[PDB]
Amino acid sequence: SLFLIESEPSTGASVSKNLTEIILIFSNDINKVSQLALTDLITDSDIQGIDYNIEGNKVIINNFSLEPTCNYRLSYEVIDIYDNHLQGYIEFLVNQSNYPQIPDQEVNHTILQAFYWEMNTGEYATEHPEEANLWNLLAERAPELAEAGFTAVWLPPANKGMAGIHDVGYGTYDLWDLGEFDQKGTVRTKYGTKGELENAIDALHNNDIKVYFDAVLNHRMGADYAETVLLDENSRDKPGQYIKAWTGFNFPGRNGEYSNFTWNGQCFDGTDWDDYSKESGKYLFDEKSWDWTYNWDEDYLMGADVDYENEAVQNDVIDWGQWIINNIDFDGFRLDAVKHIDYRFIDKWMSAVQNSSNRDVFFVGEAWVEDVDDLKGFLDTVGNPDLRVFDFPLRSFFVDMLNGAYMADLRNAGLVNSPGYENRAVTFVDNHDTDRDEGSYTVSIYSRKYQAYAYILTRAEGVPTVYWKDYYIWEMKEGLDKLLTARRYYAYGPGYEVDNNDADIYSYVRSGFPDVAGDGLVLMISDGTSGNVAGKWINSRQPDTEFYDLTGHIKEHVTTDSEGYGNFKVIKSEDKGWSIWVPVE
Ligand SMILES: C[C@H]1O[C@H](O[C@H]2[C@H](O)[C@@H](O)[C@@H](O[C@@H]3C(CO)=C[C@H](N[C@H]4[C@H](O)[C@@H](O)[C@@H](O[C@H]5[C@H](O)[C@@H](O)[C@@H](O[C@@H]6C(CO)=C[C@H](N[C@H]7[C@H](O)[C@@H](O)[C@@H](O[C@H]8[C@H](O)[C@@H](O)[C@@H](O[C@H]9[C@H](O)[C@@H](O)[C@H](O)O[C@@H]9CO)O[C@@H]8CO)O[C@@H]7C)[C@H](O)[C@H]6O)O[C@@H]5CO)O[C@@H]4C)[C@H](O)[C@H]3O)O[C@@H]2CO)[C@H](O)[C@@H](O)[C@@H]1O
Ligand SMILES: C[C@H]1O[C@H](O[C@H]2[C@H](O)[C@@H](O)[C@@H](O[C@H]3[C@H](O)[C@@H](O)[C@H](O)O[C@@H]3CO)O[C@@H]2CO)[C@H](O)[C@@H](O)[C@@H]1N[C@H]1C=C(CO)[C@@H](O)[C@H](O)[C@H]1O
Ligand SMILES: OC[C@H]1O[C@H](O)[C@H](O)[C@@H](O)[C@@H]1O
Ligand SMILES: OC[C@H]1O[C@H](O)[C@H](O)[C@@H](O)[C@@H]1O
Ligand SMILES: [Ca+2]
Ligand SMILES: [Ca+2]
Ligand SMILES: [Ca+2]
Ligand SMILES: [Ca+2]
Ligand code: NA
Repeated sequence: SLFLIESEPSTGASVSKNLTEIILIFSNDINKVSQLALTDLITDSDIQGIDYNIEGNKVIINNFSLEPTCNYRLSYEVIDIYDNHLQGYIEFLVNQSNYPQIPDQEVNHTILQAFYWEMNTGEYATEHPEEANLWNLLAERAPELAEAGFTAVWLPPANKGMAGIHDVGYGTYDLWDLGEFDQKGTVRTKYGTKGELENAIDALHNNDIKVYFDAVLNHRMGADYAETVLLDENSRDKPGQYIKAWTGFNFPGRNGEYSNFTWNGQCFDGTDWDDYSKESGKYLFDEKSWDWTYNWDEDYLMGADVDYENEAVQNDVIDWGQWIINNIDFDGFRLDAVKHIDYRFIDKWMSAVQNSSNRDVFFVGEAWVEDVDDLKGFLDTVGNPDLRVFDFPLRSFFVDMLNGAYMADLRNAGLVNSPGYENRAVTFVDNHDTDRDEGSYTVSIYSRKYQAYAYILTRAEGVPTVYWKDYYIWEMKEGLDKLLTARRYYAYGPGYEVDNNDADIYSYVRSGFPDVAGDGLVLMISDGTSGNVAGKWINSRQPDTEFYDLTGHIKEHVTTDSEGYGNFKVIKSEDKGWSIWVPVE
């Protein structure tokens, strides 16, 4: 049978105006190109003078000059060497060549989460062998990340873990070992050596990208030795019994470099394992008490739980934080498991790290709380103005969207829409805990993920985060790059809600800056599935302005009236139900 196998560009692509040829690859050798047209779809004009050449089953089309922002269709009728006839087309959109000029200081911030759970395991190791040396890879990719519009990267925990080269990083053994010391069976971490990390940091900084460390302060695992420890009469399990606890940490590979501190049972509140009875439990050590947490009795999670009421422990961990920023040159932190760490300590540590340098250190906590009011309460309780948090509440709306949501409610969803707290939201769609292959803790955003990204990337509040697995592994880069273009160049000025959202369509307006030519956008997203194009009458805040859809989805322009209104459009499908309208000029 005669069909098109592939094309370069693929249908629906955004391409540079510098593109010189279109390649069509057919299933059979081609005898004739009967008909061929490259049509500018906005003006409905066929481009004169295009040429083609046949090479076996390939047709190469060239001799054209593409116009930035224009939507094109290449239509063909071919005849193969068996006399089969095939009529078809591809469509593509040309990138803008002259973008709005946003002052460097006002450019939007966007984070890349630069890892996932299964990196360099199983089939991912075979298919993406470059990920066997993540720090080297990030150094190699820094220019492309910067070009894409990322301004910060969140690294996986970069210190040594209990599982050595296999640890994703959360099995914290030694904070002071960044892949420098022979500990846990390896000198490097999963990601590389300390020197490779420092090379990555310097390469990322060379491209004006900030670097955040994933700090895991709650627990320690992989103790060097076990101790006999009496449990408190207040212990939930085995009160008043001796257990054998893995609480001895002396870091013999490191041999005291950077910090002479060593850990024993007096540095921990408790543990979940007794090596005598070989029984799990929740064991509180004699004379210890669980630290103050937002929710009652949430200090214990796993491992040997750090006692942040111990002053020597506090001092070492504060020293470590200061080291990471001032000596290792990080720009901020993700605080893992933040709700399980003494809130007094979190506040004191943050302020001590912030106060140690003139650099404005970024902090985001992972407080897995899906109710907005509960998450506001958490923030209120830690009381540190610099603490941002991941917007798990907003992500709950994306989970709703999987089988259909009431889309107008995106006006009010999430911490990012909570008055007084919007600027402390770090918005996201998935991460290494919500999108993993096995042993995920929730369902992933397996449908309508683009819509979710479009929503967080165009918003005037919050700092959005892109997940490496989505961008590089699930191969959503091509679509995400369009959204990142929107954010980098267009998503500026105040944000406005609209008055005609409904069950299936949410729209949103960024007016642009009054002193920047050509910025601003109209977002339309939908959870509809009827497969039709739908419109909404929206006030763009840009009178008498022509807009185009930078996603390539709608092959029309919208020209607003003297009051700024136009009929902006979106396709009602899962796959293509987002559009971002931006000025043509
Ligand atoms: C031979 C050997 O001998 C010695 O070794 C000894 C060791 O030294 C000892 O330390 C000890 O070791 C013990 C061992 C040994 O195997 C195991 C065990 N530890 C396991 C652990 O049990 C296991 O699970 C796993 O842990 C990893 C985890 O699975 C991964 O996912 C990852 O995690 C991290 C992380 C931890 O750092 C935290 C982050 N995310 C958390 C989040 O922070 C947290 O709050 C929670 O979220 C829940 C919400 O809190 C909850 O509310 C709910 O959410 C609801 C929401 O609130 C509502 O609003 C809404 O409506 O509903 C929501 C529902 O979704 O649910 C969420 C989700 O659950 O969890 C999330 C995930 C971070 O992002 C995560 O990625 O990493 C973990 C660590 O790798 O593995 C470890 C190892 C014991 O604890 C440990 O003590 O004993 C051995 C001897 O056996 C000697 O030392 C050695 O030298 C010798 O070789
Ligand atoms: C392309 C696709 O990639 C990712 O999807 C992953 C899931 O994250 C992962 O859990 C697994 O999904 C299974 C899921 O766990 C299970 O609950 C369900 O019953 O079956 C799923 C199929 O195996 O694997 C898929 C990858 O195969 C992203 O999370 C998805 O969002 C992403 N979809 C994108 C891409 C397209 C294609 O253009 C859009 O049509 C789609 O709406 C968009 O969300
Ligand atoms: O304090 C360090 C030492 O104390 C102990 O008694 C431990 O059993 C031993 O393994 C450890 O090296
Ligand atoms: O706030 C968290 C609560 O959990 C634990 O029970 C603590 O011991 C208690 O002091 C703390 O306030
Ligand atoms: Ca704790
Ligand atoms: Ca304590
Ligand atoms: Ca709906
Ligand atoms: Ca403007
Ligand atoms: Na504790």
